[PDB]
Amino acid sequence: MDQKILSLAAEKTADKLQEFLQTLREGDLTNLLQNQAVKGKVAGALLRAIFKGSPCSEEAGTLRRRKIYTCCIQLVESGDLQKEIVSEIIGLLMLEAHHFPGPLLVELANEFISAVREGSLVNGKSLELLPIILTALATKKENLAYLSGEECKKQLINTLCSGRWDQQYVIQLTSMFKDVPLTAEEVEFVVEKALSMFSKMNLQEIPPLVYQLLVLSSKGSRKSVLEGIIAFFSALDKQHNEEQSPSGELRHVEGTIILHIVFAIKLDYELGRELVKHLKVGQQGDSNNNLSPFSIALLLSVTRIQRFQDQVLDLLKTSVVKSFKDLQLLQGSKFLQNLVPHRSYVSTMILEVVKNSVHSWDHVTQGLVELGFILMDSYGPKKVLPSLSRMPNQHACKLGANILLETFKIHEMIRQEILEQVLNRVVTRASSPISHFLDLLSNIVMYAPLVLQSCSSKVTEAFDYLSFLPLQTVQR
Amino acid sequence: PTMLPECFFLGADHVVKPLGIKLSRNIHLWDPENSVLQNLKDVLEIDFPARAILEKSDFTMDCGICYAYQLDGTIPDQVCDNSQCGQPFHQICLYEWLRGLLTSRQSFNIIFGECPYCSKPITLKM
Amino acid sequence: MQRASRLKRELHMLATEPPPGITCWQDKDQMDDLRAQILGGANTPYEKGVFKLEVIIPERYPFEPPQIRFLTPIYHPNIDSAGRICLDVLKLPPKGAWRPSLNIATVLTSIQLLMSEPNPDDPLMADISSEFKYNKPAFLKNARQWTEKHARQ
Ligand SMILES: [Zn+2]
Ligand SMILES: [Zn+2]
Repeated sequence: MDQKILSLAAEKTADKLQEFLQTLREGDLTNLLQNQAVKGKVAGALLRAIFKGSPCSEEAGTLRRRKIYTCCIQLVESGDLQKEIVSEIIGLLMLEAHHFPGPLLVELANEFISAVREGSLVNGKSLELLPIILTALATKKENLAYLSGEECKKQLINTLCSGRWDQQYVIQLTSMFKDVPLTAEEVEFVVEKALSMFSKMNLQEIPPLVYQLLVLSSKGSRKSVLEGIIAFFSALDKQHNEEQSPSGELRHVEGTIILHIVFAIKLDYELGRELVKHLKVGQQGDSNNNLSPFSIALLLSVTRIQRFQDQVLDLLKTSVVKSFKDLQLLQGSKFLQNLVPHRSYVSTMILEVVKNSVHSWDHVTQGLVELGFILMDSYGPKKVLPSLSRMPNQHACKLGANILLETFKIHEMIRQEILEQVLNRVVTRASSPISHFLDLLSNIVMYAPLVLQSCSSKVTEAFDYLSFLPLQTVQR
Repeated sequence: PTMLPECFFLGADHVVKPLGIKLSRNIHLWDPENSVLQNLKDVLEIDFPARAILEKSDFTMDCGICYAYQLDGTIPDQVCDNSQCGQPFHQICLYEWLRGLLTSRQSFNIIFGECPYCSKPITLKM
Repeated sequence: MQRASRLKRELHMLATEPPPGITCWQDKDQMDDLRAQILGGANTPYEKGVFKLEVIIPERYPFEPPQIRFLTPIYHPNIDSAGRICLDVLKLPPKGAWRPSLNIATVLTSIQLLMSEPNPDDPLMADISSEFKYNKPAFLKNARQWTEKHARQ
């Protein structure tokens, strides 16, 4: 049955192939089924023969093409073929998808819409063709009226977004919007649907989902992706703390999320700016409820980029300062203590972050070290070489101390450098108070000396300055 | 010799964890006048399995990757941070396995990845 | 090396306490490959047949998967004429599910399971798969014919 069509196609088009096409009208289904059963190259040859012998200038071939399109759509998912044949079919269809009018492609769009909504799509590979169809619709100036092809595209995509998706098939849904030419509200509704889909997901599924959400965020749609991820993980960690009132898994997630957000802002020097602008509590100075452990962890994994580093580390500092100012006013006043519910402070946030940092959070510690030392250097006692001036500064250095303490307790690759930094700031200055550093050091050594048999030589060489150092400090 | 020798543990991130925590808060109680074993029994606050099974294979102490003991003299030391697995592994076999794996992300000198038996987070420091 | 580590234990293990209806020895012709024999599972058309298989151990095997083939051919949806095994456990990560917690006995148990329960989702033989999907007795008939023709003495 095939070799006749091969011989008809061997020489010329639409003079004998059409004539034979008007002989065999039905049975293309079973024909293609035995075709894929025996050999798929024959199916490809038939498809080439069909699309050359069924041009769409004449409208009879358009319906043969629509029938065989639906045939391939159903079989490629349901009928488990070989892989190479499937790829070939998809490539051929994506090739010949351009030679159509508006409404035929609109009804193919509605086919796929109803199918992904309700049709248990066995493999979903057919969706690869869909964005080609949306492209052909956008570009085809054969105007419709229900109106332009791009506007019917807007309609169909608004339909799809407002509609329900599959749990399994959101990956591929957003993978399609990956390569489309979209506008602001297009990409907005795409990400909003994929966003609200988060509440019906296993957690091993979220990382590549957010990866693709962000590479699509690259178009214009940056702010809302991060704001939603933030609110999601905020409520998540609150719910997990209330459960405590899969912790290791939850940590493992948050880490790879932040890793992929790092690559993102690495590639986009603006993403971090909106991130910052979204987060900065000092709009005037009042505490926003935007920040969180995970939020902060993201910031500290970010600060190891060369541009935002100092910006972030200033922000966090001033925010902690405000935290403590409002807190000391609260505890100072009954009247306000009557009104406001206690809010998870920045300090305690950081401490819990450190607790979570134990697992695999290597990217965070490098900034935590700097952060603690920065607090201490910034607000260390310098005046004697008052609560409003001193409590913040003291609590600040105290917090830096707690950070470095609980850090040094558990992290085995930033020791020697916590250590030598303390020693460096201690030894040379020899003028400004370092009692804070020293008491810190005392606590450190006391808790866990045996580690310092490994961290040895810095102290042996630190003794070399002992002949030059001042006496009282040497005694301590 | 009775002075504190330099030491560390090999094993699990939940068994080795509180062992060092006791040691940190009892090393100050190290009385070098006693025997070392006697000092340990109170510093660590435990008794040893004093040859309690020594060299008798109950299949407990085995790599699970190479299924061997003393792989090139290398001991099953790396374990799972899991009550249910507690599957101990070598260094080299666990390294080479978590080498090809896609999820296996590499920090400075760390490889993270899933325990082969239980698919739980396991950390390897080279 | 770890190859031989796995191999020396799995040899004695599959010689003494193999899985049920499965046996395996060092292939007396090869001495690097292994000769396995899966006895025809009950409630199958493959009964009255001792299906021989060749088992290849790659050199990095606890890390690689094995490579099995049906030397005694089988009329199966998922096993082709040659005896290939389109099974995830013989495939690497996310494509497949191989890890050293599995081994020769586990994958042979999986193959024995497949011989009783063909996979309609991952077919090497799409036509035998459609036959097993719709026309059960024709598939079972052709499989029992295939068994008594080749697998029987
Ligand atoms: Zn080993
Ligand atoms: Zn485990």
